Amino acid sequence: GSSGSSGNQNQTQHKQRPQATAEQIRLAQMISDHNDADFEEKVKQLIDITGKNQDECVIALHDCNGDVNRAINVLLEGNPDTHSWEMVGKKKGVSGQKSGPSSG
Repeated sequence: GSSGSSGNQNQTQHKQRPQATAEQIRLAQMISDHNDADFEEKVKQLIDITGKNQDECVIALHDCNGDVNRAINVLLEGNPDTHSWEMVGKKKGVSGQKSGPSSG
């Protein structure tokens, strides 16, 4: 019903921690716009090297700054479950999931 709406929890057993479910999709979707051959070639290198979700590779690479190596260092492992460090931690949204409530 479009009045109460009270589920339990929207989480898919695959990845832990937030910022790696919907955002990502949008992230890669947003990062896609701004891309270059250089970074691209690197991204591929990350996949070929590691082989992690491209999107993630694109994020990792970027997150790093644009270093396949640096990325790998992160991709391989990453932050040791850190509370807050690097990057701005803020939430945003226009409504909810990208696409859905449009018409019908």
